[PDB]
Amino acid sequence: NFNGLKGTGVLTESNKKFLPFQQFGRDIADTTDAVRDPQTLEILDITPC
Amino acid sequence: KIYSKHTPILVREPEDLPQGFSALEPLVDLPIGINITRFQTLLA
Repeated sequence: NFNGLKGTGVLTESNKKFLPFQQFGRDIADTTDAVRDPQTLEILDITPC
Repeated sequence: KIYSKHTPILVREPEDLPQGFSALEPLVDLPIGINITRFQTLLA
């Protein structure tokens, strides 16, 4: 439950670099697949089970 | 938002507006609450 979004999957490390005014990343199907942890500000990645 | 391309070291005459597409990133985001219809940027 990342700042409001509910999902399910496995969290890993990604090399994408968010701009400072961005928090969520999308894909072709318009579903979130990358988030930034609110407390410590690294960038994670989301892939299903 | 205020998109700015403050590009220094321009090896070219000023002349006219520059050519070529130029991507800009925002450099300000603050909660005014209302929307702006005028301004005045002081020139030193």
